[PDB]
Amino acid sequence: QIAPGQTGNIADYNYKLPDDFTGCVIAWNSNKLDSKVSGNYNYLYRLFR
Amino acid sequence: KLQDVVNHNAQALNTLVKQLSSKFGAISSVLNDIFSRLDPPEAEVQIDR
Repeated sequence: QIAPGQTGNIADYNYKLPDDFTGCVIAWNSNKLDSKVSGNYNYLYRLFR
Repeated sequence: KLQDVVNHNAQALNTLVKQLSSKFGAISSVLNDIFSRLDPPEAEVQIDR
């Protein structure tokens, strides 16, 4: 969903890239330090702006 | 010839104004639809065409 110019809840409400963006994107899942049996609720997001 | 010159000029102007409606194999023939109905990164090619 996150991309230069793409619309969405994160784009409209969180870190949004500009139309003319140059760089590289790296993605990977790290359950080593993010998996909590009770829930790793500290990773928060905003959905009302 | 006096009629011919004026007729040629009128025909040239009419052709020039008529060729505006051509889409040139693009999404639409007006700028607002291109700018509002598509992502700008992939609308740049259409507007440039």
